[PDB]
Amino acid sequence: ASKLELSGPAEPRGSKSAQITCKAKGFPEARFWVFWLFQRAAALDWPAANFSGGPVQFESRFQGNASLKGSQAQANAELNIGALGSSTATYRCGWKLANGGFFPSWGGANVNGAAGAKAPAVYPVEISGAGTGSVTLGCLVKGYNAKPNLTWPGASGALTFPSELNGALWNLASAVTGSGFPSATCAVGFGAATDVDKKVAAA
Amino acid sequence: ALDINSPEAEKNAKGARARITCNAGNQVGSAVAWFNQRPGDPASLLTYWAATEKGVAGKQSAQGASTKFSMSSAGPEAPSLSSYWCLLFEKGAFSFGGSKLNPREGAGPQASILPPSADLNTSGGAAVVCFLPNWYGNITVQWKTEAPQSQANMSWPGQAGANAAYAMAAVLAITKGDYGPGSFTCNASNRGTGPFAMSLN
Amino acid sequence: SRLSVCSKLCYAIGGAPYQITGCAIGFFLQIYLLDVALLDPFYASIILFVGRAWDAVTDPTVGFLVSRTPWTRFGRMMPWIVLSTPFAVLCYFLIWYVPSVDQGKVVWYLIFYCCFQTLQTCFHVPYSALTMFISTEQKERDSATAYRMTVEVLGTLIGTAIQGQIVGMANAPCISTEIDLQHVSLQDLRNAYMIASGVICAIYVVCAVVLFLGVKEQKDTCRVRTEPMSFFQGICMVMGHGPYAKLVMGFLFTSLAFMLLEGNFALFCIYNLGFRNDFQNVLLVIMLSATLAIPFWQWFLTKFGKKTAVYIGTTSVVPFLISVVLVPSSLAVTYIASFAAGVSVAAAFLLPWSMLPDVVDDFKVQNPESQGHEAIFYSFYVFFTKFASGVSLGVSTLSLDFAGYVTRGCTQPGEVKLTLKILVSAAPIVLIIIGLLIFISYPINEEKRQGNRKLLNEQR
Ligand SMILES: CCCCCCCCCCCCO[C@@H]1O[C@H](CO)[C@@H](O[C@H]2O[C@H](CO)[C@@H](O)[C@H](O)[C@H]2O)[C@H](O)[C@H]1O
Ligand SMILES: CCCCCCCCCCCCO[C@@H]1O[C@H](CO)[C@@H](O[C@H]2O[C@H](CO)[C@@H](O)[C@H](O)[C@H]2O)[C@H](O)[C@H]1O
Ligand SMILES: CCCCCCCCCCCCO[C@@H]1O[C@H](CO)[C@@H](O[C@H]2O[C@H](CO)[C@@H](O)[C@H](O)[C@H]2O)[C@H](O)[C@H]1O
Ligand SMILES: CCCCCCCCCCCCO[C@@H]1O[C@H](CO)[C@@H](O[C@H]2O[C@H](CO)[C@@H](O)[C@H](O)[C@H]2O)[C@H](O)[C@H]1O
Ligand SMILES: CCCCCCCCCCCCO[C@@H]1O[C@H](CO)[C@@H](O[C@H]2O[C@H](CO)[C@@H](O)[C@H](O)[C@H]2O)[C@H](O)[C@H]1O
Ligand SMILES: CCCCCCCCCCCCO[C@@H]1O[C@H](CO)[C@@H](O[C@H]2O[C@H](CO)[C@@H](O)[C@H](O)[C@H]2O)[C@H](O)[C@H]1O
Ligand SMILES: CCCCCCCCCCCCO[C@@H]1O[C@H](CO)[C@@H](O[C@H]2O[C@H](CO)[C@@H](O)[C@H](O)[C@H]2O)[C@H](O)[C@H]1O
Ligand SMILES: CCCCCCCCCCCCO[C@@H]1O[C@H](CO)[C@@H](O[C@H]2O[C@H](CO)[C@@H](O)[C@H](O)[C@H]2O)[C@H](O)[C@H]1O
Ligand SMILES: CCCCCCCCCCCCO[C@@H]1O[C@H](CO)[C@@H](O[C@H]2O[C@H](CO)[C@@H](O)[C@H](O)[C@H]2O)[C@H](O)[C@H]1O
Ligand SMILES: CCCCCCCCCCCCO[C@@H]1O[C@H](CO)[C@@H](O[C@H]2O[C@H](CO)[C@@H](O)[C@H](O)[C@H]2O)[C@H](O)[C@H]1O
Ligand SMILES: CCCCCCCCCCCCO[C@@H]1O[C@H](CO)[C@@H](O[C@H]2O[C@H](CO)[C@@H](O)[C@H](O)[C@H]2O)[C@H](O)[C@H]1O
Ligand SMILES: CCCCCCCCCCCCO[C@@H]1O[C@H](CO)[C@@H](O[C@H]2O[C@H](CO)[C@@H](O)[C@H](O)[C@H]2O)[C@H](O)[C@H]1O
Ligand SMILES: CCCCCCCCCCCCO[C@@H]1O[C@H](CO)[C@@H](O[C@H]2O[C@H](CO)[C@@H](O)[C@H](O)[C@H]2O)[C@H](O)[C@H]1O
Repeated sequence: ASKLELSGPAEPRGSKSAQITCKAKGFPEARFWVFWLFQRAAALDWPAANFSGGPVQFESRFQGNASLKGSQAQANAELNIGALGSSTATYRCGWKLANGGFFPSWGGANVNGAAGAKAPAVYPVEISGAGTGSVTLGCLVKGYNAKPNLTWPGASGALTFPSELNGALWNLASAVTGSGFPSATCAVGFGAATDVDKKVAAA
Repeated sequence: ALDINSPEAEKNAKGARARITCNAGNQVGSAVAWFNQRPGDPASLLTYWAATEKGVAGKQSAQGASTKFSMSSAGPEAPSLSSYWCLLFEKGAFSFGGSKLNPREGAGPQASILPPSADLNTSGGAAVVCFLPNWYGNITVQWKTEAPQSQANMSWPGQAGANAAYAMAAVLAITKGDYGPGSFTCNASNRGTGPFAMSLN
Repeated sequence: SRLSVCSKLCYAIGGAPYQITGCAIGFFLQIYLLDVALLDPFYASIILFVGRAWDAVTDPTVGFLVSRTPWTRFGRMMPWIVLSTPFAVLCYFLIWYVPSVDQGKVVWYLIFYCCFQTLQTCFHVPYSALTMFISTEQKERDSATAYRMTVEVLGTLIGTAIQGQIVGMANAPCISTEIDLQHVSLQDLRNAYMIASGVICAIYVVCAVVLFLGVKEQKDTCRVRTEPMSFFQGICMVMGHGPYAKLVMGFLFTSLAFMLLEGNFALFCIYNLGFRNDFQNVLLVIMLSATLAIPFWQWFLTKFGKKTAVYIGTTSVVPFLISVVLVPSSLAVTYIASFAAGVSVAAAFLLPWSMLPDVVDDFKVQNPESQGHEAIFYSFYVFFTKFASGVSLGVSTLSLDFAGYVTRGCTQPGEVKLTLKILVSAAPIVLIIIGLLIFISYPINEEKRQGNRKLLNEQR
């Protein structure tokens, strides 16, 4: 079957250049227009398209910001992104049916144009001296530059909010609605070491 | 470039039928592609030329002549509650609109305020966290340090698989020097005909 | 007790729907499926190939069924026509109908195209034997055949004019693609196709009613009914003859080249010459020139012999087929080449029928025992032309799919225009050259021996 394998996530720094590969298989790459997209948090855009045996057609917004290339000796399409800062998005690599104009087969690769790499800080936010039946405990993870995996010791009542940008670092919160409170601890992920688990005390 | 769009960015449907509408800024001549995208996955082609499926379950149909198009899912299951896009292949510059389906749940919000911990207070900071774990609809959060504030960062998850309810976390970051304004209150306004206030001193 | 002129005129009028529907589904089906029905050219290739290969399949089967048809109270051929026409017009209207089907419009077009080809075979095959059934004198049959051919030419012209003007009256929007990156609607175009199909179906019916009312059957019971099982033996005997096989192969290859042009010429006019507003006027000019050039080629074959006429008539289009792809799409050059292509079409589809009696006389001289040889020749030519023209159109539309033909488009990429230039300027020239080389090996050598064979026709 026709498939398109894209590169992994990348972390350009402000004004670098990021090159994304789109190694295709299952079809002649020189016969079809290989496209590129641009997905933000929730918006689908269109940088450009490239015919592997000829021309490249861009959007007027991405002219000079994106540069497309194609290697027919390896059937690989490359997208080169110039100056960044608001280009932290997800880039897809659809191909266009040679008759219609729609995209049957797609890829997907993340680009995160930020700077810095720090260790997360864990704060056990707790109740403020009140209780009625079920009580809400919390765990605040502040100041990191990756994707962590917050967990709890065998309790499934947790809600882990999506992380947000605060300056140049990321912030995340987790909430647990627990009935009884003998002992509860917050254990975080953050695969780049810095493993820290902190108990949640009263007051 | 055309200005195709999907008006409802959110829709409520449980098991009966959904009719996602797309509107085109130009007469596209029945050239509309419909994509389905699940989170963490690329957009999958459902419909092309505004009525023709591509290896998709028979519940996904689509209608529309010009500048008014619809995709009907009359059998909406758990996989069908995803994000649906409409493309157009009439003009050179291709355009999308964005939409999403959601299940229908009751109502009833809940709020809880949490003061900064001693560890954060030691390291030159104070983040007050307001949690809104279970509610349905759209909610608004206001911070009162005896006055309204506009320095808070807010985050929302999606819809829970079991409870079918949304959540919201509001973080108010205040330094130790600015940490004497009195009492801190979190106010939530929902479809409940009254705000919920949680305060600490 | 001969044929009236009104009866011959009604019989001739009855043969107009076959030519009208043939010219419609020869010139415009490839436009309609690719652009108006919004089909992938792979599926349109399948539809065209199977549609023109099922007609050739159904010709001998319907012929064998007609040969076994008993005598009814209305005749042996009139019940076939009366029971075939109301379903044939329904299937023809549903050929040019774009349904609201979520998956498999190719199945709809395949089913209704094959059904219409079967019903049109069930109409035309009894209609071919109707000229034997109407009268016993050979002069009346020849007069009916001449009337039928004249109304066949006029029916081709009338059907091309009607379908072209109606479907070119309502234009439609196009698809802008990457290539083109620096009121009317598509439903109006589909309704124009439905209106043209309704007009042609009204003509079909009217002509069916005229054929039913004006033509009797005479209850012919004379001579012998030959042998239907000897069809393969007669095919082998005809193919064993030198001049007959040479005429079969030449006419075949030449008609195959012109059917390839007829198929992939509207796309060439639209997307290479940039005449999507007036592509029907080029077809009308070609058919009008072909209608007007028939007396010219009749005078030419009556004056300058038959060998030079068939040598120059098929090859006159070759410099113009070079010229249409070797000019920057000038309007007057295309119209002059359209006039020349009409003259060449008239020559190509007129001259071998003039060559045929010189081969019939030679087959009479060589084989004294002959029964249905001309009918066998006509059936073989019809079957192979329809089947190989279906192969050619399927390969052409599949090549358009492989070249990246955009559905509609206002333009085509550099591969599709090259394939269309090859399909109107390389493959027709190669097939015409093959037919000319086959016609070179002609041992009859025009009348120079054939009249001597006619002398032996006086001997036997
Ligand atoms: C006997 C007559 C000749 C018959 C030859 C044998 C063919 C039998 C039918 C096979 C048809 C399927 O063959 C092929 O399958 C793929 C499946 O994705 C279809 O799909 C292809 O086009 C569609 C759009 O039209 C794209 O969305 C898709 O990405 C592409 O793969 C093609 O439309 C078809 O060309
Ligand atoms: C588009 C086609 C329809 C156009 C409108 C119809 C016009 C043609 C109708 C047929 C005319 C012939 O109809 C009738 O035929 C007989 C012979 O059979 C004629 O009888 C005589 O008339 C003419 C010459 O004068 C000759 O055709 C014929 O040789 C002769 O016998 C009658 O005078 C005529 O009335
Ligand atoms: C769009 C225009 C359509 C063409 C015109 C409308 C059709 C009208 C019928 C054809 C024209 C008149 O009909 C013409 O009459 C003459 C005689 O007068 C006929 O001539 C013949 O008629 C009959 C035929 O067996 C015989 O008497 C005889 O062999 C001869 O006279 C022509 O065969 C015919 O062409
Ligand atoms: C798209 C095609 C449109 C088709 C439209 C229908 C046209 C059909 C053409 C024939 C029309 C009828 O033609 C009719 O033929 C008969 C033939 O006997 C003629 O009838 C005439 O012929 C006889 C001949 O002996 C004469 O004695 C007598 O004067 C008269 O009865 C009619 O005068 C003529 O009107
Ligand atoms: C000579 C002119 C007069 C002709 C008179 C008849 C003309 C009728 C106009 C065409 C109407 C038919 O319209 C067409 O019918 C078929 C069968 O009902 C429908 O086809 C339907 O059935 C099939 C098989 O169950 C499924 O794919 C699906 O349920 C649906 O597509 C088409 O969606 C519709 O587009
Ligand atoms: C004379 C023999 C002709 C042989 C030529 C080659 C075979 C025919 C070529 C086209 C076959 C396409 O294959 C066909 O395509 C479409 C979807 O792609 C589907 O076609 C089906 O779709 C829906 C399914 O409810 C229905 O309207 C209907 O049953 C049928 O049209 C079938 O899943 C598949 O059987
Ligand atoms: C959509 C349908 C449009 C309707 C078109 C109606 C137009 C009808 C055209 C009338 C044809 C005129 O037919 C005229 O008459 C005589 C019959 O006597 C025909 O026949 C004549 O030529 C043939 C040639 O082999 C010989 O048999 C003989 O010389 C003579 O009978 C001629 O073909 C023509 O000269
Ligand atoms: C523009 C309005 C619509 C068109 C109207 C046209 C009406 C006139 C054309 C009707 C058909 C004419 O038919 C004409 O008949 C004469 C005989 O009389 C033929 O004359 C000759 O041709 C045939 C071969 O074809 C030979 O058998 C023989 O040498 C001779 O009969 C003409 O080649 C033929 O063209
Ligand atoms: C002898 C050949 C003619 C006999 C067959 C009769 C066909 C005559 C045309 C049939 C269709 C009639 O309806 C047709 O509609 C369109 C508009 O809607 C118009 O057709 C128009 O198209 C072209 C397009 O460039 C114009 O240049 C032109 O002014 C006009 O012919 C006419 O109104 C009519 O030609
Ligand atoms: C030989 C006998 C037969 C001769 C040919 C038949 C007579 C001429 C054909 C008449 C019908 C074709 O002419 C057609 O009619 C309709 C009705 O007004 C008109 O067409 C109309 O419908 C189409 C489809 O929505 C749209 O483009 C628009 O609404 C309008 O143009 C045009 O005029 C012409 O497209
Ligand atoms: C002499 C004129 C001959 C006209 C054709 C005569 C055949 C009569 C039988 C079929 C009638 C027409 O067939 C019918 O036409 C209408 C347009 O008018 C088509 O269109 C219909 O469906 C489409 C779907 O989007 C709608 O946009 C449109 O508003 C609606 O009218 C139908 O799909 C078709 O079923
Ligand atoms: C029974 C008789 C059958 C007769 C049917 C006639 C069919 C004729 C088929 C014509 C197909 C032409 O095929 C066309 O030729 C050119 C040049 O060779 C080629 O296309 C070329 O252009 C592209 C540029 O984008 C290059 O990658 C490369 O040089 C080549 O692929 C392809 O092969 C095809 O696009
Ligand atoms: C036998 C009679 C010959 C008459 C003409 C027959 C048609 C064949 C020639 C059609 C003209 C176009 O033919 C074509 O033109 C272009 C430039 O315009 C040439 O140049 C092309 O070569 C390369 C091949 O990879 C293409 O990628 C590119 O599109 C183009 O630069 C081709 O070499 C020629 O094949």
